[PDB]
Amino acid sequence: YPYVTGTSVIGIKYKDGILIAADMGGSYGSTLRYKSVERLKGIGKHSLLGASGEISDFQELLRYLDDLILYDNMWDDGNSFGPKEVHNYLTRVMYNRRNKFNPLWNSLVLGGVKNGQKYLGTVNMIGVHYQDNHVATGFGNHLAVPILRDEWKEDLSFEDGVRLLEKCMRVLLYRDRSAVNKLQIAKITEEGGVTISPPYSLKTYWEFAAFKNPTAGAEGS
Amino acid sequence: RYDRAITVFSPDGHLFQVEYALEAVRKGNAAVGVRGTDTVVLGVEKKSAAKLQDSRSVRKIVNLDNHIALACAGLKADARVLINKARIECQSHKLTLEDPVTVEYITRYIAGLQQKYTQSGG
Amino acid sequence: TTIVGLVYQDGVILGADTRATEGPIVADKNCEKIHYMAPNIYCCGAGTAADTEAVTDMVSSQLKLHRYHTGRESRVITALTLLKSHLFRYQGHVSAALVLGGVDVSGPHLHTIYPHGSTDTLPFATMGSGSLAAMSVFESKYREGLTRDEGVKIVCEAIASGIFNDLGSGSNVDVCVITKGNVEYLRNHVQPNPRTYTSAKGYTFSKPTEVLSTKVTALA
Amino acid sequence: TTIIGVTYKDGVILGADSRTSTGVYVANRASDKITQLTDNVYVCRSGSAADSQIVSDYVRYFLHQHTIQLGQPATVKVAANLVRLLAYGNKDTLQTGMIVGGWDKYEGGKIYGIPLGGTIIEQPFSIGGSGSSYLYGFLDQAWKDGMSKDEAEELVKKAVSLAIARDGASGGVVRTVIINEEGVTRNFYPGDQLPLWHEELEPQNSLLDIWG
Amino acid sequence: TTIIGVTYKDGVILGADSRTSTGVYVANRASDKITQLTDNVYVCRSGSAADSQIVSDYVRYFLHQHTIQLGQPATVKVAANLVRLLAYGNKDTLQTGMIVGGWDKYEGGKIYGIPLGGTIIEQPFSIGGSGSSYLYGFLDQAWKDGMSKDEAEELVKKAVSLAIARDGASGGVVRTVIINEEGVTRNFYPGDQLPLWHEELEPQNSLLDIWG
Amino acid sequence: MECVFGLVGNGFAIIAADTSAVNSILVHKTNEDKIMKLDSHKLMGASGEAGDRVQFTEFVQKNVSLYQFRNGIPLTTAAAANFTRGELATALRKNPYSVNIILAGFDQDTGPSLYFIDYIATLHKVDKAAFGYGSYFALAMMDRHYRSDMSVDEAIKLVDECIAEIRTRLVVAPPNFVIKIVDKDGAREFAWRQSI
Amino acid sequence: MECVFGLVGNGFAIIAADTSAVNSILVHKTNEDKIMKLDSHKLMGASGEAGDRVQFTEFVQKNVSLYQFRNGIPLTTAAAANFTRGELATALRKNPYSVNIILAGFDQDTGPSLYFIDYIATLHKVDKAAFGYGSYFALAMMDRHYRSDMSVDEAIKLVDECIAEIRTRLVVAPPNFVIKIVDKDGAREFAWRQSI
Amino acid sequence: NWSPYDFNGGTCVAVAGADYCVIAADTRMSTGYNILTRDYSKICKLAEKSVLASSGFQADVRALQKHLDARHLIYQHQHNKQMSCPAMAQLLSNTLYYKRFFPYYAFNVLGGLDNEGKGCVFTYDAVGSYEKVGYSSQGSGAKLIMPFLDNQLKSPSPLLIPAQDAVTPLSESEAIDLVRTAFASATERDIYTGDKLEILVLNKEGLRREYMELRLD
Amino acid sequence: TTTLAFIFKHGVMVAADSRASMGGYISSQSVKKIIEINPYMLGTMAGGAADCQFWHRNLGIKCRLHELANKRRISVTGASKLLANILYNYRGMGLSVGTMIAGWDETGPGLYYVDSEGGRLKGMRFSVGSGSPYAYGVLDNGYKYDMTVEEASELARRAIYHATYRDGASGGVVSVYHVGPDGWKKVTGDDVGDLHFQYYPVV
Amino acid sequence: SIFEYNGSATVAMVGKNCIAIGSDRRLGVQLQTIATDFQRIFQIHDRLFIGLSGLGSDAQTLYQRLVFRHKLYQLREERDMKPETFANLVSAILYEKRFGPYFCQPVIAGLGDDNKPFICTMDSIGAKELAKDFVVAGTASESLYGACESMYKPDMEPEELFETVSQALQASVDRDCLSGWGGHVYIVTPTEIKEHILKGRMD
Repeated sequence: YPYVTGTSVIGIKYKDGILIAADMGGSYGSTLRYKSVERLKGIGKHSLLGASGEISDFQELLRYLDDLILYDNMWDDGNSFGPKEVHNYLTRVMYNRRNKFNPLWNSLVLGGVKNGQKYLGTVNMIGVHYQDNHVATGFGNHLAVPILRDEWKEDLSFEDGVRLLEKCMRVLLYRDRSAVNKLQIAKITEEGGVTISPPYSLKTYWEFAAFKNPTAGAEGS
Repeated sequence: RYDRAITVFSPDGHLFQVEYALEAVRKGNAAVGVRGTDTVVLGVEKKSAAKLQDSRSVRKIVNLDNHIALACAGLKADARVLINKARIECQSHKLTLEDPVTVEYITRYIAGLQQKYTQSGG
Repeated sequence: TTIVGLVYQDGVILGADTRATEGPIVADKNCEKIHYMAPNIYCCGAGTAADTEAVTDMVSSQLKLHRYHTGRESRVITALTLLKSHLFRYQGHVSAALVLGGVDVSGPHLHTIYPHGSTDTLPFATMGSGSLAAMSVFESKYREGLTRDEGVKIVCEAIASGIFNDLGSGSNVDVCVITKGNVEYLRNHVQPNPRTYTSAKGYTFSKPTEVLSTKVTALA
Repeated sequence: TTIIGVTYKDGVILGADSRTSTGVYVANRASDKITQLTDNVYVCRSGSAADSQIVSDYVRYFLHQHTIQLGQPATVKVAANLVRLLAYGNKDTLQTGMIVGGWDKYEGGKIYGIPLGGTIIEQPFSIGGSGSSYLYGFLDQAWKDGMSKDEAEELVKKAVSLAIARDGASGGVVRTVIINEEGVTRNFYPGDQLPLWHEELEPQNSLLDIWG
Repeated sequence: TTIIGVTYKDGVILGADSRTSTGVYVANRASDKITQLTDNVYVCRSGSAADSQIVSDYVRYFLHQHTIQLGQPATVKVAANLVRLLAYGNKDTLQTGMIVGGWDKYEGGKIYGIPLGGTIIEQPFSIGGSGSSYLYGFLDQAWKDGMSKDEAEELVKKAVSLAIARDGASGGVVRTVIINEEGVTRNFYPGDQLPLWHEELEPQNSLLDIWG
Repeated sequence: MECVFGLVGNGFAIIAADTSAVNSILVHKTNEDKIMKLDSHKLMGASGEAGDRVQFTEFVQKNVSLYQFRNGIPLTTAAAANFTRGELATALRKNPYSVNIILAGFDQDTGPSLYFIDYIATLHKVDKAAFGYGSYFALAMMDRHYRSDMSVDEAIKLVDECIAEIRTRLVVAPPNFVIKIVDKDGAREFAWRQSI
Repeated sequence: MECVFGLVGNGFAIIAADTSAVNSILVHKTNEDKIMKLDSHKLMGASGEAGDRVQFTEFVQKNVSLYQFRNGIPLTTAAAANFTRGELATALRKNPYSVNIILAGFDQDTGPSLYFIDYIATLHKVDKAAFGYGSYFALAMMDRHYRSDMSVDEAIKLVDECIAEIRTRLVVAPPNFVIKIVDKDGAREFAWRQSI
Repeated sequence: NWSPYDFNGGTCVAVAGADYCVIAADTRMSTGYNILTRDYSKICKLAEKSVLASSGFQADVRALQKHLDARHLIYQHQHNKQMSCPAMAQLLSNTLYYKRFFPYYAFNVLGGLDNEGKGCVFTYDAVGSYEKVGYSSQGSGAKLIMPFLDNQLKSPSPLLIPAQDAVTPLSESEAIDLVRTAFASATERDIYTGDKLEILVLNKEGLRREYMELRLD
Repeated sequence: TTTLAFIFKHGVMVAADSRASMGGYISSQSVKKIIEINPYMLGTMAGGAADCQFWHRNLGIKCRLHELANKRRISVTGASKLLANILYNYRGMGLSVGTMIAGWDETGPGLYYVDSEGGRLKGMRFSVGSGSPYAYGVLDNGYKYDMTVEEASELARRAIYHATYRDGASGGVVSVYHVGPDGWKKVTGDDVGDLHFQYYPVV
Repeated sequence: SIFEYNGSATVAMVGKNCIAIGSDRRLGVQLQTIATDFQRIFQIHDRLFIGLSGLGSDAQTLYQRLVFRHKLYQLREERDMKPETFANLVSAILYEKRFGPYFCQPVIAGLGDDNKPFICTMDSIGAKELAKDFVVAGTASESLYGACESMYKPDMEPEELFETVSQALQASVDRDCLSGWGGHVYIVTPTEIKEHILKGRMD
C-alpha cells in the first residue's frame, strides 16, 4: 500500500531547455507529515527528474540511478547517457518490477537536454510511458494538462515558462487537498546544467464576494 | 559431484577406456544368440552346476519385457544396472505410447545409454 | 459530460457540451443538456440521465403549480429546496446531479446539487466528467464583474477545455444566458470540430439484398 | 474538515475551515460550514454534507415553530437538544458531527458538542471534524476559561489554521462566528491573514521575483 | 505509542511513552521504547513490538561490525541508513515506525524519521506512533530552533504528556534520552511529575480525604 | 458418479462397474471398460476422475509388472493393495489423485480376496464393497443375501440384482455394466451386461 | 430433472414428457404423469421445481375451469396460453414460479397449436418445443425429420426416436416417457413408453 | 490495491491485397477518460516486409514490440537472413502464448508481403491464436469498423471445396480510401480513437507513411 | 463450436464448423478447426483455440521426431496417448483443449477423443463442442457402419449444419474430411448460409 | 447479464419523409434458437412503430400494457397518439419501475404531424435518446452503430432507405452470435407501409 505519498509533478519543455515543478509535500493518508521533502533531483550531466507517489520508492530509484550514472561516468570514454537512455532505463525497471507484482509505486517525470536535442517524458508505476512537450503526473494530469495544452508554445521563454508552470501549480494548489504551498521549479539547460529553485510559496486569492457571503443577507451568511 | 574426463582420446585416437571395456567383455561368460524362422534361441555358459551354486534365484538370460529377452557378457554387476534401466524404460514406453517397444527401439535405447556413459564426466 | 455555471455581473451563465455516450460509444452526437425549469431558472444535468430529467421535470411541474398558486414569479431558492427535499429522501439512489441557475427578485443565483441532497452556492461551478478540465479554466480566468461577452467567452473556453481534454464529453457547445428579464439560449453556439472526411464516391450495396415477403398497406 | 467552538465570558465564537472534498478533489473551497438556527444560535456542520445540511434545515424549522409558539428567543440548550433529537433518532443514516453555540439571557454563552452518534456534551469548548485530532494537544495546553471576544477570536483562528496547515481534509479560509448579547458577527480570514507555522514560507507572486 | 525526537543546540532529546496494549489491556505499563544502537545513536521504537526490536537488534549487530572494522564511532547517518535498509527491504513484512537520533562529531546532533515504508527524512524534530496526531498542532505552534538542553527536554516532556493525556494507546511514564557530546543520559518522569492539562485534577490518596 | 462394487465368493472374487463415459451431461461412450487386469490374477476397478483413474491405475500396473519382471514372482494381492495405498497416501498431500480403488485378486495359497481403497487411502480386506452413488443399493443388497461361501452362479445372480436396482432406482442409472471375475484360472471378463 | 417436448402435426399436437419423480438420487416414482389436461382440448406439459410445477398448473386449471362454466364457451388455446403467460410474468417479480410450460390445444376454427412459455414468461407459438437437457436431442432430431403435415404415425415415430436418443445420450436419461395427443376429438393420452 | 493492466485504447486496421498491405491505426492513448498523449504511434515495422500494429495496454504492447525486435535480430544473426512475414507471424503467436498464464494485453495485427509478394494480414488475440485474413481490425473501435469493412470487402470463405471465385481486389488507392473512411466513421462514434490517423502502406517499392487528421475530442 | 467424427466401412469422417465466437461477438468465420497433424492423421480443434493450436503444433513436432527416430510413422494410438500425457502434465493449469485424433494406422482406422484433463477415450463416433448435443442428435439417427462415402459425408454435413442452426456459437463453412487408407482428403466445404436454403427450399 | 439472455438487434433510420425500422427474428434461452420468427417490432398505429429489444418477456409485457393505454387514449381523445407523446408515455411507464426496471431497450419510430419522421430509443429506465439520423438497440449495439454510421445518408428515398437499413442490419447481425436467423424491416411512408422479411444467415 502507499504510506508516505507525494503528488503532481508537471513538466514543460521550453526554449533552450526544460522546466519541471513539484511541491515539497509528502502526505501520509490525509495528514501532511512532511513539508520539506525535495522531490526533484538532478541525474547525470544531461538529465533531471521528479517523482510522485511513494517517497520510499523514489529514494530507491535515486540509488539505482546514482549507481547507473556513476558507473557511466567512471568509464571516461567520452560518451554518456542523455535523457533518452535514462528514461528508457527507468521504463524498463518500472515495467520489470511490475512483472514481479512488486511495483515501484512512483510516477516519474524525466527530462533533459543533450547535444541540443531536448527530451521530456514520463513513466507510470506500471511501465506506461510517453515522451511529450509537456507532461504531468497525478492530478497534474487532470487540472494542469488542460491549461498546459491550451497555453504551451513552441518557443516559450524562460519567464513565460515559469509563469505558465506556476499557473498550473497554483491551479493545483487551489483544488488538490494533497498539495502544500511549498514548491520548487527546476531548470535544466544546455551548458548551464540543472538548477533547482529555492523553495517558496505562491500568493493565493480568496476575497471574492460570493465566497465571503455564500447566498447574500444581513443576517444569514 | 565428481566431474573428470575418465574417457579421453589417446595420442593414436583410441578411447583406451572403451578398449579396456571390450577387454573386460572378452573375459565374461560366453553367450550366443541365433535367430530362426519362428523362434530366437539364446544361450550362455554357467560356471559349474556341481559347484555349490544356487542358480534358482538368478537367471543368466533375463526379460526386459514379456517380449524382449537379454543376455550380457562382461561385468555382471553392471549388467544389473542396464537391465533395471531398460526394464523401467520399456514400461515407460508402454506408458507414454500405448504400444510396447520394438526390439530395435530398446536396442537403440540401451546402446545410447551405454554410449552416453562413455562420454559424460566422472 | 461537462456542464458549467458562471455568475457574471448581470446574471448567471450556464454551459454544456452536447455529447451523450453509453459506455465507450457515443449514442447521441447532439444532446440537449441545459434544461428549462422556469422562465428565470435553467439547470444543466449531470449524472444518471433518467434521474436528472425525472427530477428536473418533477421540480419544474411543482414550481409551475406554485407559480399559479402564488401568482408571483418563482425564485431559485424554491427550486433548490424542492430538489433537496426530493433527492435526499431517496438517499442518493436517484443519482441526479445538477448545476442550477437563475435570476430572481434577489438577483443571480448559482447552485450545485448532488445526488444526496448536498448543495452549494458558488460563483463558478462545474460538473460531469470534464469538471476538472473546466475548473482549470475557471480557477485561471474567473474574476468578479465579468461582462456578458467576457463571461460567455470564459464559459465557452471552459467547455472547449472539457471537450478536447476529456473523452466522456465532446461534440458541440450550448449556452443559456440568464439576465434579469430575458434568457438568451443558444442551441449550438460553438461547433469547433467538423467532420474531417467527405467519403468521396458513396459505397455501393453490391448484394441485392434478397427479400422473402412484402406486405404493403395503402395507408389513407 | 475542522470545526471548533470556544466559550468566552460573554458568549460563543463557533469556527470552520471551508473545504468540501469528494475524494482528493476539492469540490468547494468556500463552503459555509456554520449555519443559522435562530438569530442567536448557530451550528458548526461537519461530516456528511447532505445529512448535516438537512439536520440543520429541520432544526431550523422546528425551532421557528418553537420560538413562535413561545414568542420568545429560543435557548441554546433547546437548540442542542433538537439537534440531538435527529442525530440520535437517525443514528443509522446520519453520519454527522456538530457543535452548537449560542447565547441566552437565561444561561449566557454555551457550547454543546453533538459528536457522531448523537450525544450532547456541554463543554467549555469543542473540536470536531477530521482536523480535530491535530488540536487536542494544542488546545489542552491553551484553553483558559473566561476570555474576551478578542483572545477567543485569536485562539479560534490559531486552532483552525494549525489544523488547516497539517490536515489534507481541512483548508481554505477560516470562518468564525461571534455570538454575543449584541448579536452574531461573522468573519472571514483568508490564508493570507493567518500566521505561518513550522516550515512555511511567506507567499510570493512568482519565483521570477526571487529566481532559481 | 508516542515517540518524539527534538534537536537542540548540542545534541538530540528522544522521548516516548510506556504502554504496550493487546486490545484494551495494558500488557506492560513501563515499556522502554528507546533502544540503543550505539554509544552515539538511540532509536525510538514504534509499531509492532516484534519488528521494531528485531530491526533494532540487527542494526545493533551491523553497527558493532561496522564500527570495529572502521575503528571510529558510527555516525548517525550510517545508523539511520542501516535502519532504513531493514525497514525498506522488508517493506512488505515489517510494520514499524522508527526515529533515529544521536550526536556524532561530524554533523552534530541529528534526527532521522523513518515512518512506515522506510523514508529517511532528516528533520529538526520528528514524531511517531498513534500519539503524534495530538502533537502536530502543538509542535507547529511550539517548535523553536536551537533550544538549550533544558528547553528541549521540557518541550519533549510537555509533548509526550500531552499525547498521554488524550491518547488511549499512550500512557505511563515519560522516558527521555539526551544524547550529547559528553554522553547519553536517560531520564524517567512518572505520571506524577508531569504537568496537568485541561480536565485533570490533582491526584488524591482517597475520597475520605475530600468527601469524608 | 462412476459406480463400481465388488464381492468375494467361494473361491473367486467379482468386480462390477458401469461402463459409461460421461462429460458434464453427455454420454460420449457407453462401452468404457473401467476394470483393468492389473495382473494375471488381480483386478483393479476404480472410480474417480477419468484422467486420474487412467493415469493412476496405469502407474500401478507399471509398478506391478516391473516387480514381476524384477523378482520373477508376482506381487501378492495384499502387497499390491498395500503398495497402491502407499502410493496414493504419498500423493495425498502433494498432488492428490481423486480415484477410489477396489482391488480383487486370487492368491494361490490364501484364496479369493477383495480389498477396498478410498480417495483418502483406507484399505480393508472386505467380503463386499461399493463406490459411487450406487454403493447404497449395492451394499444393502449384498448384506441382505450374501454368504461367505456363495458360489459363482449365485454370486452373479446377486450382482445382477444389484445392477438392476442401481439401474432402476438411481437418478443417473448407468445403462451398461461389466462383470469381471478372478479365481484359480486368472482374472477374466464375465459376460458384459448390455442394456442398449 | 424434467424433459418435455412437443410437436405439431397436420391435425394434432403431441406432447411427451419423462415420468420420473426424484428427490436427489432416488427415483421415488417413475409413473409421475406431468402432462396435464386443462380442458377436453388442451394439454399443458410443465417442467420445473415439482412443487411449483404442481401448484402453478393447478392454479391455471382452476382459472380455465372458472372461465368455462361462467361464460359457457371454453378458453381458446391462444387465450389460455396468454393468460398463463400473464400470471407467470406477474409472479416473476414478486414470488417467481420456476416452471417451464408447453401448452398444446385444438380449436375447431384454428386447428392444432403448440405454445412455448418459459419460466421467464416469454410466450411464443412454436412449431416444435422442448425443455430440459433432453431439449437438445429432441430439437435436433425434430428439425432433422420434422415436416408440417405429419401423420400421427409419423409424429409418434419421431417422438419414439427422440425418446430413444434422450435415453441413449443423456446421463440423467429418464427411463419412462408419456405421450399425449390433442386432436379434433380432444386432449388424450396416446401411449405410455415403458422402458423398465 | 493495484491492477496489473490498463485499457489504453486506440484502434488498428489492416487490408492486404494483390501486391501491397495497408496496416493503419490511430494515434491516441487514454487512461480512463483523459488523453495521455496525442502522438502515440501504434505501428511498428519489424522487418523489411512486416508491420505490427497493436492496441491495448501500452506497456505490454511496447514490451512485445521490443521483444520481437530482439528475437528478429537474433534470427538475422544466426541465419544471415531476414525473417519472412509468415515466420514472424508464427513467432509472434508463440511469443504471445508462452505468457499464456500472464498474457500480454495486446491485440495485434500483422501485415506485409509474403516472400513471393502477395500481401498478408494475421489477426491475433491476447492468448496467441492467429489466422491469416485479407483484412482485420482490433482495438476499441474494431467492432465499429468491421461491419463496414465486411460489407464492402466480402468474398467466399477459402474453405468452400469447389472454390467459388473472389471479388476483384481493391487496388491500393481504394484500400487507402476505405481505411480512411473506416477510421473517420469509427472516430465519429468511438471515444478512444482519434487525434490523428497513421496510415502505413507496404508495397514492392517500400513502405510509405501518411496521415489523416481525425477530430480531437 | 461443434465438431464430430465417426469410423465407418470406408474410413473415418471428420466434420467441423468454422465459427470463432468470444463473448457474444463473432471474431471470425474462417477459422480452420481441423488441424492436419500428419498426411494420415487429423486433429480437430475444440475448446480453447490458442491451446488447441499450440498443443497440436507440439504434437505434430513430437510425431515428426518420432518418424525420424524410429524410421516409421507413429500410430493414432501413440499420438493420442502422447497428447493425453502432455495435457495431463498441465491438469490444474486451466487448459481448454478437447480434440478428436482421427487417422488410419497400419491396423485400420482409429479415432480417439482427448481432453484438457487427460481424459482419453477410444470410440467409434464422437462429437465435441457447445453444439455436441445436436451433432449426436442427428449423427446417431443416420449412422450405419456400412454407409458409403458419399452418404457418410452427407451425414456429417447434416449433423454439423443442425448443430450450427440450433447453436449460437456454431456456424460458418462446414468443413468435412475423409481419412482412408491413402491418407486424408478434404471432400467438401459448404457455407451454412447456402446449405440451409439447400436443405429447406423456399418454394 | 440479463439483457443478452435472449439477444436482439433493432435499428431505426430516417429517410426523406419516410421512416424505416428493422429488427432481428429469433427467440433463444441463451444460445438455443427456440424460434426463428420472433417479433420485436410492433405496430401501435399507422405511422408509429415500437421495437422492444432486450428481454423477451419484459418486451411482451410492455407491448400488451402499451396497447391497453393507447386504445384507451383513442377512446378518450379520438386521436391516434403522436410519436413524441408516445415516447414520453413509454419513458414514464419505464421510469415508474426505476428500481424494478423492465430489461427492455425500446426503439420508437413513426411518422406524424405534417408527415415528419420521429425516432428515439431509451435507457431501460426511460432516458430517451431522441435522434435524427438513426437509432440502434439490442445486443448488436456496437456493430449496428458502426454499420449505420458508415452507411447512413442525410435524406434518403424509401427504396434507398430500405436497402441501407437492410444492409446495415444484416452486416451488423452477421457479426453477432445471439442474433440473426432472418430479419423484419418496415418502410413507413405517409401513404404506404411496406413490411419486409429478409433472407438471412440461419447459423
